[PDB]
Amino acid sequence: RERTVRLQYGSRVEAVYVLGTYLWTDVYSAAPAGAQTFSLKHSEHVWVEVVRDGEAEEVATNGKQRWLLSPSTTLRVTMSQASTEASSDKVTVNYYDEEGSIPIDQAGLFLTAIEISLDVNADRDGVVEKNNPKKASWTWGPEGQGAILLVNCDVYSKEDLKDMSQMILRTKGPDRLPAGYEIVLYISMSDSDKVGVFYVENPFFGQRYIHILGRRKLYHVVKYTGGSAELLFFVEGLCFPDEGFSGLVSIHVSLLEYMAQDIPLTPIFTDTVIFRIAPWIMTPNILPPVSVFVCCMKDNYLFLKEVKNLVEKTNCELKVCFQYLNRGDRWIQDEIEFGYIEAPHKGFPVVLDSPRDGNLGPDFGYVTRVTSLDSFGNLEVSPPVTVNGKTYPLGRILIGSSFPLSGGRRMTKVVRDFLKAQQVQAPVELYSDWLTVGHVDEFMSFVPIPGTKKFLLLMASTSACYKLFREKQKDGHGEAIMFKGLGGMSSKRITINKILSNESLVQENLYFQRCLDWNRDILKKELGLTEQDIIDLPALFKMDEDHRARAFFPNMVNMIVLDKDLGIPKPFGPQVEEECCLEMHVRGLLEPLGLECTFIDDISAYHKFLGEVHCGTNVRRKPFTFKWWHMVPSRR
Amino acid sequence: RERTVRLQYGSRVEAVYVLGTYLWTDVYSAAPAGAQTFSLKHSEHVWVEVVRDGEAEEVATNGKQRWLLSPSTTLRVTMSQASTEASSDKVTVNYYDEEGSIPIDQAGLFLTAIEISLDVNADRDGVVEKNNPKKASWTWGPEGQGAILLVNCDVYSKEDLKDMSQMILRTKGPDRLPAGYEIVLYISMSDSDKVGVFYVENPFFGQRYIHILGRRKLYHVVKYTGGSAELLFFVEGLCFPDEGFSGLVSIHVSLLEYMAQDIPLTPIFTDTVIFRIAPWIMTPNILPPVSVFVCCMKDNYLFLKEVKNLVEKTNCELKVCFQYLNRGDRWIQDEIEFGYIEAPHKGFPVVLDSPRDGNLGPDFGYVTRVTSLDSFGNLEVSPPVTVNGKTYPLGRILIGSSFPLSGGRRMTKVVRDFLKAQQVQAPVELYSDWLTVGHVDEFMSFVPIPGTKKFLLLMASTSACYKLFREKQKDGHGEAIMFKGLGGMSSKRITINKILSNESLVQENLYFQRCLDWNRDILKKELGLTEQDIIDLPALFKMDEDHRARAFFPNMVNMIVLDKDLGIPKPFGPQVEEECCLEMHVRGLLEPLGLECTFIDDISAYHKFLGEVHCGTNVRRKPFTFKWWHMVPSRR
Ligand SMILES: [Ca+2]
Ligand SMILES: [Ca+2]
Ligand SMILES: [Ca+2]
Ligand SMILES: [Ca+2]
Repeated sequence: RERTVRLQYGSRVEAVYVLGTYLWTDVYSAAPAGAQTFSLKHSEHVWVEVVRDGEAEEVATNGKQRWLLSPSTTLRVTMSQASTEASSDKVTVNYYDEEGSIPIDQAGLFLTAIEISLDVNADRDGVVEKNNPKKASWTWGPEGQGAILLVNCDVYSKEDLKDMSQMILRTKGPDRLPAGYEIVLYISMSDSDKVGVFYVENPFFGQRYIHILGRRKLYHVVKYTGGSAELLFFVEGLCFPDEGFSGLVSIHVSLLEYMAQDIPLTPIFTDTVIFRIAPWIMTPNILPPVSVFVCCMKDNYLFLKEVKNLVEKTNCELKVCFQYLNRGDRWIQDEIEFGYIEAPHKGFPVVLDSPRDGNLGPDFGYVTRVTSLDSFGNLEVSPPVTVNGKTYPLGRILIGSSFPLSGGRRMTKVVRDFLKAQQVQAPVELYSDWLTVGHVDEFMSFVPIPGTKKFLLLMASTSACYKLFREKQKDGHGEAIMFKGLGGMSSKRITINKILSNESLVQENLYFQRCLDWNRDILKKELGLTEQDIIDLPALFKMDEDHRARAFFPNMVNMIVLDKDLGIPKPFGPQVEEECCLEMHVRGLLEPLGLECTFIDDISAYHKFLGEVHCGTNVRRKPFTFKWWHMVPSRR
Repeated sequence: RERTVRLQYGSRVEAVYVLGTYLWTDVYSAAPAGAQTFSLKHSEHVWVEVVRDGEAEEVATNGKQRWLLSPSTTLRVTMSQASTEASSDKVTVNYYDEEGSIPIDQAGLFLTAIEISLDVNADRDGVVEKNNPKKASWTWGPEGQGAILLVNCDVYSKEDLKDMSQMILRTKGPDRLPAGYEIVLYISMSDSDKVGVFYVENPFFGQRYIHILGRRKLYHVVKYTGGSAELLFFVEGLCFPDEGFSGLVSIHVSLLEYMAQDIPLTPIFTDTVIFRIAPWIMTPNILPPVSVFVCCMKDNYLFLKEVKNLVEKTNCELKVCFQYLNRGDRWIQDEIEFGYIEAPHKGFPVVLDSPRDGNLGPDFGYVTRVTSLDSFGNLEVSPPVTVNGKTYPLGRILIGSSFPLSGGRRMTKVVRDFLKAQQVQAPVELYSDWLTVGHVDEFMSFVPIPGTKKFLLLMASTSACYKLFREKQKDGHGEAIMFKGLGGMSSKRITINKILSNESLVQENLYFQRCLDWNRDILKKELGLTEQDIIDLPALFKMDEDHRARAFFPNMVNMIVLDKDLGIPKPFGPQVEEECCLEMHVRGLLEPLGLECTFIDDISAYHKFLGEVHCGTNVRRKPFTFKWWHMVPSRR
């Protein structure tokens, strides 16, 4: 970077030189009128070139060489090392008229060289490298660079800042800046609600870290210490990317020169680092489970025993939560979503919370904020996929919606915008609005195929249920009763025959199968799936006044997936030879693939099933091995 | 694109098939309970494959082949041509039990194949190609594709739509859609203020074009005509890219299926085209001049004669405007900016207008909308440059501002955001706030170097002026008077001596030279310029109470550039040997390069110069040869 510094007519100019730049110096303006030629001397650590009309020649420390004074003949001044107290760094120019060889005047330039660099870990190894050339930009991908910031999801201490990103101002120079200079760190007003920066202002009084840049604070004067010095700063993001915010923020340091009272200080030198705030990322069912969170009323005993029995088959831990006055029966599933953030140095799980009425341990970050489509039961994410050559290494988020011209329900714009702005999960809208409750988790899920890197999409299917019931009826099982053991269902005496003879229910369910198939098609298209990747599980629905579906028997597709082990809601289907024909059919689909099924009874405690489930579960999983910053998202 | 269509248990399914998709067909659900195997027949133009566990085999129109009924054995159905009235396109499946070879039941699929494609010119040759595979995306660069929309900068006629982009819905099929289908064109609520679409609703009553999509209209049912048909639509952009709007809009067509009253129609098929609205682009001084616009009071005769004499040296035309009650003296320069838009089919010049108090021919588009930094005298644009390997083929926009921590003036956020959002001119902020008026055009300009592809940056320089005056004084010209012929200046008797002896003015101008040099450095950095690319023109300023500069004599850098011919404000400098020493110095810098200087007197009519200019000029230029859509802007 070339910088303009002029000799001043009949006077000495003193200037700070910042390493990494060089000066072009006009010597012609300072020349007395009538002067013909000039000569120059310079000190040991200043390099001087005479540049005439583009041709540059190096000049010795003390020569007698003379050049013609011309506007197009200038100096180029370079220094390779910072000044110390033993430096006298200078360039002196003498001027001659046509008569004598004795100088008629002279103009000097006295320099103080310092190194100033604002450093960040832009190469993403967790360590702050010296002056990364790319630190002022942010690029995606394996070869991409630029520094990463975590949102802080919780006078300050040193230990409390462990989760933040380091930024170090490295300097080198003599004992003091020359008179009239100061060093200032600053951010834009716009970024002031995106970021915060801490540092110890008075280190001789302690380690106390104070907040010097952020809301209401746009600049901070930093104190210069001579010799080689580093000032350590810690930087936090205040918010995730969103509709109006790309995720990118900038921090600047400038050397400012005092001009005079009432006049602004001049930015002699400025160094800039850029940060991207790490996006919130969701974990699909194929990722290794860590903890299983469940919520149920205190007395649903079968549910708790059977869930505990399931988790004990695995290496997961169980966390049991009970119901709250301000939260729904399903709140652990509907009001909470487990996701994570990651920076090169650190990452942690981060929970999104949307309490029904408003307001899990210290290891978590917590992000807290309308129709039923706003619930997190309506939010899923696929395993990693490749679609038409385009890879989605973190998978794609799935959100239930209604047809564009339908005038039906849709997730709120704020949440939709938030998910889109994370960019790395490239969300897809499905059609959930044919369901009374309206959640994609009522009709679909994903399971890994054990012993491989592959996965299956599981889809609810009414056609599968009707085919099975018609077979069993043909086999002479038409009188087989459902809901055995639910006393509140008994007076209904629902059998396979009674179900198959109900004409309006048949038509309702043909319609719901169209709804499911429309989703099947979008899923195959947007996830790059074929029919080989999909298994259909029998389901059945009843229609409400709005022509929307609610489960006739518990939806088995919404299941706890812990690797090979699947907790599947107990369907209470018709009993053939003292086994539920629905459980037996599902085992026959899944077990040959190495998946182990355990049916979990969440409804017996209520004596009947009206289409609503009173328990919920959510699984916290390990993050992807693939680093998000290695992705190359499409330009938005 | 694969689409799910199921045979229905004991009944015929009728469906529309859209060319470019194919169907996967479950035959197993429709099978009676107890059925073992199936066989199939199909018509001539339907292709059928039996796909079992992934293995697909083609099946003849009438064979006797049987396959085992399995959930994993399905059909794949394909058609290569649209149905006509002579078509009977069908697939019939028969079912057998274990006993007989006579079918126990059958389920059919009756198809009507149509072609539906929403076509745009996505390959950017001005003609609408059939179904461009990339029409649903928009990519920059030489190899980039996707369609371009012009902002409309002005019942409808056919001729009035000449400036819009064409979009054609191409269909092929039999005389009518089967019962319960309709075709609908639609846009999102969000895009509804970005776009508008016209078309003739009732062609049998005339050619009258009506507005069917846009503000308040999100969808339009289009009438289906049989045979090969095209419906022609015209599309206009309503606004330029801006802070919240990328410039991209989408238009959809869907085939919708009627389900039943009270239930939404199902989107059977959807085709999407994307448009980018063309950005507003500025023209730098190197582009060929077309018209020169000037404004002055009616009686400034010297100004008009000399400007006319200048333009007559060129092939440009002169347009003379006079002053208005609602506009400043300089309004043609300050309140108006000439730029252009371009699409493959058409482009036109587009003027930005910001009248001082609020509110050029039919060939122009007109875009109409605070401190002096908001004026267009504060807006410039560089010739094409390459900086550190990064090319800016349309140059870069330059905007004057104040230092970040200064608390000084800045152009309004709205205008700044607008310029940034055009993206193709990648704007740069300079420092203009040291000037009372605060316009970059007071201190800098660009000129081509005749006979080459190169250009120069011209910078005002106070150091150049002082050097020249000190020489002339040394030569014995110290008593040479300025402002000769301005009667209102006479009593001041300003000479070279009086100027050079004024100590505070010397210090003020050293300070202003620092301000100019700070700009020089940013310009060199952001435009990739060296000292070889820059010429310094003498200037001089006086300081006001705010420590800001106003011209002491007319700023020569703000000049009319028509190729080799430069209209330069007459400086009224000191007379040496009956020539202005400022005019002679400037000729000596410029003329050797082939630039022809004509000095234009805009101040004599006022009898004195206080730092304000009462005339203005603006030049309309030919657009760049380089097409904007060929650029590859940095991802924002
Ligand atoms: Ca590093
Ligand atoms: Ca969820
Ligand atoms: Ca074309
Ligand atoms: Ca302008």
